[PDB]
Amino acid sequence: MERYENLFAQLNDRREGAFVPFVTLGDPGIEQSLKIIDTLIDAGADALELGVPFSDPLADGPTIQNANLRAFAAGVTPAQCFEMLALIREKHPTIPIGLLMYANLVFNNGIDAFYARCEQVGVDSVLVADVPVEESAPFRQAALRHNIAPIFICPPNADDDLLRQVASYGRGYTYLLSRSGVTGHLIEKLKEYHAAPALQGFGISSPEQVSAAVRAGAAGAISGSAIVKIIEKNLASPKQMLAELRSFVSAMKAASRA
Amino acid sequence: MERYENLFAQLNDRREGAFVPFVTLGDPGIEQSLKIIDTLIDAGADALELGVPFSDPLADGPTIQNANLRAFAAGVTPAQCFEMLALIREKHPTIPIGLLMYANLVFNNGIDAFYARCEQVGVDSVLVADVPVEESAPFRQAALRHNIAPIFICPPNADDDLLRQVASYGRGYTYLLSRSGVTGHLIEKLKEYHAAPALQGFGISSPEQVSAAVRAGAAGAISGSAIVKIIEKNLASPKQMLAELRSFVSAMKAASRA
Amino acid sequence: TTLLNPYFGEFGGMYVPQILMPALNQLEEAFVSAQKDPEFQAQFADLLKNYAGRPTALTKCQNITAGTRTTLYLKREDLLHGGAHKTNQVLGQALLAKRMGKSEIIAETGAGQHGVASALASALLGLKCRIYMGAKDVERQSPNVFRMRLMGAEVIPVHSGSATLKDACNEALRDWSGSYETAHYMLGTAAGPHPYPTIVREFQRMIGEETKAQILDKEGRLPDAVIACVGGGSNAIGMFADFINDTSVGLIGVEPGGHGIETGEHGAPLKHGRVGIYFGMKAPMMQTADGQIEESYSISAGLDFPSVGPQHAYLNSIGRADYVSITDDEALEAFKTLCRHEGIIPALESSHALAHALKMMREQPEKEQLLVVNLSGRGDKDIFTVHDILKARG
Amino acid sequence: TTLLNPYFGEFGGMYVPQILMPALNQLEEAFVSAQKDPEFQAQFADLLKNYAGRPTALTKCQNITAGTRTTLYLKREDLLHGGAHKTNQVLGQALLAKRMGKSEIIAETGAGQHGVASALASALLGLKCRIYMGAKDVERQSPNVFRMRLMGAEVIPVHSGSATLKDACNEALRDWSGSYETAHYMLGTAAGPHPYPTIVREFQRMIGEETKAQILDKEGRLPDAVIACVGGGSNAIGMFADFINDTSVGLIGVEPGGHGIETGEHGAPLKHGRVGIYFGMKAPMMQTADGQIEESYSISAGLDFPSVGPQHAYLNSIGRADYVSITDDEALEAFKTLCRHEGIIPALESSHALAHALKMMREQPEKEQLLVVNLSGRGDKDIFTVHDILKARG
Ligand SMILES: O=P(O)(O)OCCNS(=O)(=O)c1ccc(OC(F)(F)F)cc1
Ligand SMILES: O=P(O)(O)OCCNS(=O)(=O)c1ccc(OC(F)(F)F)cc1
Ligand SMILES: *Cc1c(COP(=O)(O)O)cnc(C)c1O
Ligand SMILES: *Cc1c(COP(=O)(O)O)cnc(C)c1O
Ligand code: NA
Ligand code: NA
Repeated sequence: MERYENLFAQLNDRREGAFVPFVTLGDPGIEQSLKIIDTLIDAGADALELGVPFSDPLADGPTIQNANLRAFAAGVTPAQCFEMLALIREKHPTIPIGLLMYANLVFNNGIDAFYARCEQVGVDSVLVADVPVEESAPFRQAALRHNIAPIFICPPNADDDLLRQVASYGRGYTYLLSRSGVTGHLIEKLKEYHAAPALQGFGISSPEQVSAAVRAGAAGAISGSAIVKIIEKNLASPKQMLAELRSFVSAMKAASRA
Repeated sequence: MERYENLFAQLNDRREGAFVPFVTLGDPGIEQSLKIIDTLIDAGADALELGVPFSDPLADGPTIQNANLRAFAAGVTPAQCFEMLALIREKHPTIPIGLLMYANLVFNNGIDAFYARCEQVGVDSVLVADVPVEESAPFRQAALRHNIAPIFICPPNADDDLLRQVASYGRGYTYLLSRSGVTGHLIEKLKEYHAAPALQGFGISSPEQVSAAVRAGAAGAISGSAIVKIIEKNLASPKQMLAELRSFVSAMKAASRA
Repeated sequence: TTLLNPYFGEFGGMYVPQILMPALNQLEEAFVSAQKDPEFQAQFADLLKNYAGRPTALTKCQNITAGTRTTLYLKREDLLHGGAHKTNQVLGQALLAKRMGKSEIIAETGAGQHGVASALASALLGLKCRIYMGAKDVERQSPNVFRMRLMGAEVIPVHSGSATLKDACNEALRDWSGSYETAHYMLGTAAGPHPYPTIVREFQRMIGEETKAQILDKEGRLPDAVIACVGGGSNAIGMFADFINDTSVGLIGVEPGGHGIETGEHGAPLKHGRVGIYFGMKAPMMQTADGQIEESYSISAGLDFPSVGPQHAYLNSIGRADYVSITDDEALEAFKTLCRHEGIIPALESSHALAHALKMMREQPEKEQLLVVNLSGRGDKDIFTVHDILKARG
Repeated sequence: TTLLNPYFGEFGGMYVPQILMPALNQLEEAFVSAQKDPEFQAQFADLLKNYAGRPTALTKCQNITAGTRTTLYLKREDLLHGGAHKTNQVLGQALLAKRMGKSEIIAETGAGQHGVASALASALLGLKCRIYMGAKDVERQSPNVFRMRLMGAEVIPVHSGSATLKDACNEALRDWSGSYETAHYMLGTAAGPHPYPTIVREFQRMIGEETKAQILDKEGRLPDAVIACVGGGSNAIGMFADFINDTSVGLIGVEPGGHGIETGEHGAPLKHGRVGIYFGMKAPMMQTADGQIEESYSISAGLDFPSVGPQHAYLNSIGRADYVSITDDEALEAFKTLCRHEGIIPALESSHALAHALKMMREQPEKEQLLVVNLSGRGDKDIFTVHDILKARG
């Protein structure tokens, strides 16, 4: 949580939005993934959203689906992901790190044990994709006990009741869905209820979309498939992959500045 | 009818039984069949039982079933059978000739027309295998109108009622079944009811069986499969086929003499 | 003599070798006795209800008749245990066999459906079942052959003749003509020598009886016509029977037209064959000019019987029932239509009946008519056949 | 909040992305309304009776229990339209979809049985049906795929993940999470996020209700135990439901043991799996030590669901119901036994239930017991599978 607070405070003083890229840990391999992440940060990423390879990402589109597939093909496990996370935090002490998880991987060895592990490696937030606010109690409680920000999703059709819940239960940032489906007004209400700063996600793949998000009042934007697409398109060229990632991220981040 | 009467009268004067072989007309071919028949007669056959190739001989065993198959393979038709019959009668004026038919071939172009054709070529009797006494009326009537003897089958389980019917309706000879199934006391009762002389059939394949039949009071015996077996066993040797047929028939006929 | 009339007008009779007459007389007597025996009727009703699943539904098909004045119902024999109407009569015949003190069953089968029905009834009632089937059908109906053996029945291939149904029919008789003392010949359709045409009709008449009660309950009146396919005639006569005396009810039998009557490749002996004497009866049949028995062709193996039940030939002669034909393509179209519009996969045999009903509806869409089609069986077994065709046609 | 409890003890819940909650809430509300609507109940009853063929028979199997003190009855869901119990609930769900004003149906399927059921219900009720199926199952279930298309349903292969049922389950959700406004997700078993476990049980409870009335009529008392196979849990909970409050009636669920529990190749998550959160619910499941979801193995594709309905996990926890497992070989033996002794070909799925009943009988032949086995489906579809095995074994 603290890292997000500091980040948003610093960005606000510069009148700029945050650009948060998403990538699957271990895709296409442990070593290359670590290089990809360092590149994203050196390119301008304000924060990171990192997925742990899961056998059934029912909230992700084809692009992300294959990202997990490549990660599994590399033998990447949750344990190895936490080792990567520890190292990433050791290299970058201030960048907020959020995980994109699926319930079973959190519940597996105990919900409390999972959040305790997140705190130990330096994770800042956790978004459990298949846990709606209605079932969030044990997850958000465990998160808060370990100084982890529980991230809630605010759908485009969210009603007043949901907005109030997301505003009171969420921390770090409020995930604002740009649409329905899977990966591939509300803002004013959230601020009125003192919700965590909003980051728009889903479908964000161009600089103009980042500028629009910030102009709409959002604190920033999240982009995943656009990032992952660059990875699967340059699998045969690791060096070219990083070069293209740096170019895309720098362009997206530039669009968030005032 | 007349030919059977004369035959049985002549055989009785010599205190001997009749030996009647059966063969399928046109098996294995028209020409060879005619030679086979002339051989059977020259060998001692007192009368003949001749089958007209039918698509479904449900009263015949494997041996006879294949006889019809070979006949059909030769393109033998009912019309060709009647031409063969005419010639056989032209060569042998006194030997009784009986046909083994299936109802459809008799009913096909008219029952009356069929018996009229039999009379025209010189046939003496007709046994319709799938026509029981219960359905025999139109057949026996047409037969009698054309001086053809209608042959009835007397099963081994026949009751008094059946014996009386067979005795009054039959002519030429009474077909005495030695058993049930298909190709492959009663005598005293038949004589008591003045039935046509009895000829035992089915399973007759040895000289001792012919002697036994006559000794039992029967006027003779009929043998088919035993004859047909000699044909299918010597298909590749037409000359040897006739030689073996002559030997078998002469042995069977000898057994009927006093 | 006999207890019941062996003839329906000029058709029918008992044209079997003399040796088999005692077997037929015994069977007729046992049947007559059974029909007056409350205990037999109770046992038969028990099996039909609790084992076979009777009564079967009478389904109103509103989707397929949209835009027309036709109201169509389908008698669901496809929901009967076994997937076809054959089950009704094999259960009855199995009981008759036991009534006569027999513990063995002899049966013939072409497509294999009757073989499967005989096998299941025999397994249920503790009878030793032996089935004759043409070699051409054995290799062409591997699934049904395995079903028969799974149920403990002995399957015996027949290579004689054309190695088909008619050939199996003969081999079965040959066997029975020498073992009728302990074995009963379970004939598979409303044909053959008396008393089979009568027995099969009576053991299938619950189809029509149920249909009458169901249609009266649902529509308050009798159908304008009941329609059924005709291979040998059992499901049709089963539907027709109880309506024969209801003069206002039309009876329509549908024979397979194959590639078209004019092509000569069909299975419609009643309207396009010639009367002959075969399989123990006098009836219309597929035969050459010389009188040799031929085979009936149809995309549906189940409608391959080269002849037809004598009561149908009789009902036709007096004008009480009308018979028509439906081609392979018309049956295929009906099959596809029922699948997509009612979610029911009909047997290709039954599809011939449905096809004619669809024609009655489509040719005169403004004609008010209440029709019942006897859906004699389900078509899961015809999936591959229909598939290969649609494929071979692009 | 919700109208009904989403949990059965600790099991169940609504673990789906936030975007899908409105769809679940809408569905729950429509279901609750429908259950109190006489018109809805009348329409559902009409379809079940006149289209599906309910009520199904309750068959007493006297042959298989000879020499023992066991009396066995089989609830004949194999006689239901479609050949399996699945038809009951798909009809109910199709009606719910129409009640909510939706004209499109989304479904997932592994063995293809649920896909076929969804397709037939959709064709009958005029709904546009689209079905997701794992590519591995598509090429392995060609027959069912053709049946689905014949009925107008669109079949979409899934190559993601292991390309099986679980993979199809995810793809279906992804689609619905962006079209629930005009499309209803017809889940195929008594599992998944609330209210599906509840809805499916209620749309399958006529199995148990009929069984109770039938057994009371025939035996004058309740069964000592009702036995059913458990893949996802729908046919089992359908049989169990009406007996839950009858404390004297044992409830036995049978999971597939595959090659044997100790081999690790099985499909028994309830008794040998580990509780996890997947497919929108908290329930026992097949998963790795790390929490990755695995596949369930069984000779019967229909029992391949890697998890189990939450109400079953709950009934087990409180001791109201007992769950056991049956191996491939035990199921195969039961399959062969029913075929030869009762003339009924059971689905390999159902054969697991029968196998356990046979064990209860055989292990204690002098124990007086009245048992009912839910014969969830027919096994004509399993003929080849059983054949290839018997062959590969000589
Ligand atoms: O650019 P895109 O469209 O690929 O979006 C990025 C996806 N990565 S992510 O961490 O934001 C993300 C976050 C929450 C998700 O599921 C939930 F909404 F159901 F909760 C799915 C993806
Ligand atoms: O020696 P076999 O056993 O082959 O018997 C010879 C067969 N030829 S036949 O003309 O006598 C003959 C005569 C009548 C037949 O059928 C019927 F009894 F049903 F009427 C069958 C064969
Ligand atoms: C056997 C069969 C038929 C044909 O026989 P009939 O005796 O003419 O009824 C028709 N439909 C089905 C489904 C069949 O199995
Ligand atoms: C689908 C199926 C099953 C398994 O599903 P449940 O939801 O566990 O009932 C069992 N039996 C048959 C015949 C099936 O088709
Ligand atoms: Na016919
Ligand atoms: Na399971």
